[PDB]
Amino acid sequence: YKYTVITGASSGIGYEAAKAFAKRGKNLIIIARRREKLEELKKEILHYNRSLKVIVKSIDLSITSNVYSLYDELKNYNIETLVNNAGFGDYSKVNNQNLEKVESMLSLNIEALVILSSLFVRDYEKIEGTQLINISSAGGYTIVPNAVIYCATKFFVSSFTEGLARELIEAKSNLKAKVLAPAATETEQEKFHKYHTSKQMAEFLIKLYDNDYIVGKVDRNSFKFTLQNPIFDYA
Amino acid sequence: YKYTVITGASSGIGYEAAKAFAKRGKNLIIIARRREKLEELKKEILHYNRSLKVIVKSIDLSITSNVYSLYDELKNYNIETLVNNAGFGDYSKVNNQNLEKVESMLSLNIEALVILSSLFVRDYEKIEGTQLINISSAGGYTIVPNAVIYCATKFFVSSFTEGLARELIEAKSNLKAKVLAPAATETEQEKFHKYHTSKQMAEFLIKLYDNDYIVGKVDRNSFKFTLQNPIFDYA
Ligand SMILES: NC(=O)c1ccc[n+]([C@@H]2O[C@H](COP(=O)([O-])OP(=O)(O)OC[C@H]3O[C@@H](n4cnc5c(N)ncnc54)[C@H](OP(=O)(O)O)[C@@H]3O)[C@@H](O)[C@H]2O)c1
Ligand SMILES: NC(=O)c1ccc[n+]([C@@H]2O[C@H](COP(=O)([O-])OP(=O)(O)OC[C@H]3O[C@@H](n4cnc5c(N)ncnc54)[C@H](OP(=O)(O)O)[C@@H]3O)[C@@H](O)[C@H]2O)c1
Repeated sequence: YKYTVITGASSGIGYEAAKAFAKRGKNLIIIARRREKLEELKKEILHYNRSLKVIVKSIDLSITSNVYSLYDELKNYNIETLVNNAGFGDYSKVNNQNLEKVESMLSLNIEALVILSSLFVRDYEKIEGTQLINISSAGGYTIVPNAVIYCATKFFVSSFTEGLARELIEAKSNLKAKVLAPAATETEQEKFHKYHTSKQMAEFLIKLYDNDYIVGKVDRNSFKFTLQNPIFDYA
Repeated sequence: YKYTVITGASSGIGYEAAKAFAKRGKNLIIIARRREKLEELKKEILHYNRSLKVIVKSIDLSITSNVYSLYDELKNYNIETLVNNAGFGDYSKVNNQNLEKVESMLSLNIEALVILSSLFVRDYEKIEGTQLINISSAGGYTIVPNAVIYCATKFFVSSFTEGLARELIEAKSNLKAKVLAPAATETEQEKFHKYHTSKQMAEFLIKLYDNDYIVGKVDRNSFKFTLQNPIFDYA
């Protein structure tokens, strides 16, 4: 059996992504801190399709050692798709920002994502049908006032993922890497401002998965979702 | 007594930057792991100008708690300029990259720089004459094959620093933030390929310090150094 691994599966995009992959008949490994929420999701998925396998892994990915330990626990499973979706944003002027929150953004949005991505590439680069999908942000391509550090973490995610995707293509690897860049969603007034629901964003994630473009990005102004080629300059 | 604080001062750009600021009459706080190298630099500086105050701080900035401990010690001094120059690079394909090296790159190139930058902004944003200079890379604006993770760390540094610089301007803060983006230097056959020496880069750093532009960048193709406005898209 093959598995789709989703971090940040207890709420938001990751929760709806788990449901979307389940509707496609995928076995799932769902990871987040809130164990009860993950168990709730598992029950919903199995009530929908009793034949699926769903593995719950409650773990804090902001601790480096937990990232490596999670990956080693996953070695007993054939991973078809890894979605690095867990992440955190904190909006503030830099001068009075809570630096412990900053540390969290760095550990989760950058470190956990790059380590899990790199371990997955190491082991699965040559395996047919594999996909790595990293969740960035439209703010990983445009700096947004009051989100300077958060945006910088997403510039990391976008540039890392584009670079890796192009490296894999140049190497003729079987594994593909792709980046999803949501704009405003319900997890961030609603009467006057455009946003996507988490369910809509999971649908866009499936579209990215199903197509052969590296970038799936929501324009921050028009809210149109577009599949497109890498955005950043490349040597 | 005011001080210019330079991380990564034991060799390379930071070493030459220390000498350049000493020639401008600045007292210095010089930081790196190799205490003996910092002590040698101090002796070279005082041979030139015996009246300068030069404080040696040997510390490993890849350890989070050390970054905060260092900043606490720096509270004993009036900091005029902070230069976040300590950094390193590792060139590899992702699939076989040393992840210990990756962790160190993340900790030093991103975490130490963002923490020290943010603490400095908190305390000095309203203090006339202060400057924060972060050392990125031309690879923080162009992704370079075989340097995917390194480039992503520098995309972080560039986007963080541009965002912060614009935030300070919008807030009418006295503190200025700027980013230096070197291309190839001697720290990275030779007779066919252009590069800047560390001394030349330190001269470009002084030019950035002296002028009214946020970005000082070496074009990867022409090796021309240009002072310019922020490069990344901004909302
Ligand atoms: N405009 C934007 O930039 C934008 C908008 C929407 C989404 N996004 C991105 O999309 C991703 C999903 O976000 P979302 O909107 O769905 O928000 P969300 O509802 O807050 O989901 C975040 C997920 O990550 C989990 N997680 C958080 N911290 C964790 C930790 N230390 N260890 C393990 N898991 C952790 C959270 O669950 P637990 O608390 O149970 O651990 C949750 O399942 C994120 O990368 C976010 O940055 C970006
Ligand atoms: N084209 C490019 O991308 C490019 C080219 C050149 C330079 N740069 C950037 O310029 C900066 C300076 O680099 P450089 O060329 O001058 O290289 P370098 O000669 O290797 O200098 C690096 C400095 O950082 C120090 N340092 C390294 N690790 C440290 C740690 N854990 N804790 C504290 N200090 C540490 C090193 O001294 P110790 O070993 O004594 O700690 C040294 O003083 C870096 O940010 C680098 O990324 C970029």
